[PDB]
Amino acid sequence: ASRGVNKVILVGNLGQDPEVRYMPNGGAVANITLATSESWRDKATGEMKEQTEWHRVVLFGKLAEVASEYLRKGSQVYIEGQLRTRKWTDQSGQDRYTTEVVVNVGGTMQMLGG
Amino acid sequence: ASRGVNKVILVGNLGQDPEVRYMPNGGAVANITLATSESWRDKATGEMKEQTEWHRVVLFGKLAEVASEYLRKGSQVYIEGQLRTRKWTDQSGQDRYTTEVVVNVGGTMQMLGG
Amino acid sequence: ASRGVNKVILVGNLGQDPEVRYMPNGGAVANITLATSESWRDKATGEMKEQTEWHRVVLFGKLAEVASEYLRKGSQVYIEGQLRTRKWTDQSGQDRYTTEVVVNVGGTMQMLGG
Amino acid sequence: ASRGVNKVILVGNLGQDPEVRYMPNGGAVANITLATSESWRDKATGEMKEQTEWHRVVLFGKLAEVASEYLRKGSQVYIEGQLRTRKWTDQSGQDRYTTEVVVNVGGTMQMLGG
Repeated sequence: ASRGVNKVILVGNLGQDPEVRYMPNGGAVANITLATSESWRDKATGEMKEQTEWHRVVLFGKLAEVASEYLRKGSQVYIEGQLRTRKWTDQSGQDRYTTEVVVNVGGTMQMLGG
Repeated sequence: ASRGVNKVILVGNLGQDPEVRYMPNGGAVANITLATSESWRDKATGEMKEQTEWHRVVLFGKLAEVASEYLRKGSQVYIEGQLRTRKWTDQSGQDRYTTEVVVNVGGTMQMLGG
Repeated sequence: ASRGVNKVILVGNLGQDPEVRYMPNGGAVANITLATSESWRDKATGEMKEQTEWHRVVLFGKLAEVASEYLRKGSQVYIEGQLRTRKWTDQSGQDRYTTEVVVNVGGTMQMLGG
Repeated sequence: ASRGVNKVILVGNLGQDPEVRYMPNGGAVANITLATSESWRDKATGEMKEQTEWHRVVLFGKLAEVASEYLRKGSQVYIEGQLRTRKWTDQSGQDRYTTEVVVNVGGTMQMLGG
């Protein structure tokens, strides 16, 4: 009615080991970078094309901890979270924006290995 | 699986009328802005709290045409798209990145309500 | 690989007034029925075909209480839940299965009008 | 908006081999069964409880042909479809309903892991 719905679903692999950070000012946070791709074989070129998107995902608390422990580069994972654009001034005085996929509360992540 | 899943689902209100453009031998394109919110009936100083996110949605083809003809500020809509981050040069000629929800052949847009 | 993912996302209208019930536990349950539709076009159906699915949705606790008080025949509503097939024996005393969209602690229900 | 949204996202493992069947009139249709589970060590005792849901997933055309060749018992897949409840009278004159996850034109299936 005014709240609305803000839902991201991803399945993809980590392009790097997770970077995890503890804080007795909150507890864990983990940043992960996920790739999702799209493959082609275009008529012009003759040979294969491809286009990969990198997604910045931030996990918190128990999930961040889980991430530090199990998730490594190349790992396949499922994520339900939400979009968050945050503002920051960089060192040369410029206002900048980073939109991230944040998994909290009623988001999820799951590992599609074994 | 290299490929993966890249899906965004939004339900929210347009913050402005749709901003519509044709193109080279143009197909239609339309940039819209969707608000989604999260209350927080907190302590604070006496009352609740609020954070809204604005999402940058881009529509192509018939949907772009449709949005221009029948969508206005405050319309409630459901959107299914995918995340895309594009790079672009700014007024000073440094890099700037924008992540947006692109609604494509695969996506959907529906007007909600009563 | 166990657990997996079990997610239903619905937007539609109540076919009926919500039926609310309290279980001996103490806590509410609401059974609602939600209509979604898809429209057609065809050839020796120069007419338009419409198929509507009725989904059986069950809500527990506070979300059931909310439903009773606020939701009505016609209300449009957004639901995240999971699929449950329950088994039940009928008057002749034989086995029958019903698959329902259960909205739990994992899921959500949101009123899309006011 | 009558119409609305009817979406199922599943990630799970095939409980058995794909049952595929061709039509000399409308190509392949494949039936697969997918498990999703939920574990909790709870409560009275301290012992491990499981509950698994089985989903009847129907694939059409090219996804069905793909399923035939590559999908086996235990394969892990991601599915995006819609719910369908169909009616049928069984042989002892009684009305029955089966609810199924249908993967159409707007859905997808992706094979996961490795």
